[PDB]
Amino acid sequence: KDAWEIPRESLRLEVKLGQGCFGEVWMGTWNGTTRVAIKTLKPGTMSPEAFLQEAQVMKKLRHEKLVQLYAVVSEEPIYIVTEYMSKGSLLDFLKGETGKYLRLPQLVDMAAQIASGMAYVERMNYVHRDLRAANILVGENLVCKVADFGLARLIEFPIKWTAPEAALYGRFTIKSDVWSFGILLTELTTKGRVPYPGMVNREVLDQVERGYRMPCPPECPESLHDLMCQCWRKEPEERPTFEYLQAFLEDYFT
Ligand SMILES: CP(C)(=O)c1ccc(Nc2nc(C3CCCC3)nc3c2ncn3CCc2cccc(O)c2)cc1
Repeated sequence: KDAWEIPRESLRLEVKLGQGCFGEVWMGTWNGTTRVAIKTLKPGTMSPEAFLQEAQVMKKLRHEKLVQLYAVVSEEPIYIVTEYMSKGSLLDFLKGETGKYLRLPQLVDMAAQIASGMAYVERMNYVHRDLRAANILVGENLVCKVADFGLARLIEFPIKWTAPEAALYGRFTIKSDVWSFGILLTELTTKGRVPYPGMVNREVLDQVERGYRMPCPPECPESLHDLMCQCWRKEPEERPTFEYLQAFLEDYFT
């Protein structure tokens, strides 16, 4: 146990925002005053030690562009308490009505933020491994935080987002995340459309290995598509660093 623990009695779960195979996500209050989001462990899906691995990472990962860990209740049902993001996953937001009026600059701005969070994880020597629009949370003011560190591992699957070397040989490095990001970029620029349309798992992989890359989205500026191509380079070392991506994305409209 440790200093991140809080009494279960201090939390009032209220609305169920969504749910994953490994638990669920509820909106609630902490000590009556703080409105939070709690991720619970359904007694079946997996071992409590594992559900907690995610929180541990968050105990060490603290950045304004990463969802913030508030507290934990490691007594099963395990609760993981974090800040609350008013708009939910970026994916839904995009596929939603408010997302349809979003313009290039707003989109790039959001990309810039995600990149900022990732620039942190990068210099912190961790690898997220599950980077896609579904794992980004939109708070108030089109602010985006990065969630889901269930696969976050310090450098000692959703195939359509996973870099080939990682999907194939297990080489997960921050570079395979850069790959995932370029894919995320297509989601932003396509208003949440699915990567590699009409393609199945094995097919996607075979295509990418044969050098196939997604074409520049319509409505999407080549320069941005070029950026996506740097992310998708076959050579992990030829892929950009998040620090760069970030600087670049911020400077975009200039
Ligand atoms: C539908 P709507 C607009 O009323 C809505 C409004 C606000 C939100 N808000 C949120 N939705 C979802 C997820 C739960 C299901 C989808 C996103 N997750 C959220 C939300 N706020 C903070 N987290 C982080 C939860 C968390 C805890 C521990 C570890 C983690 O990795 C992540 C969600 C939906």
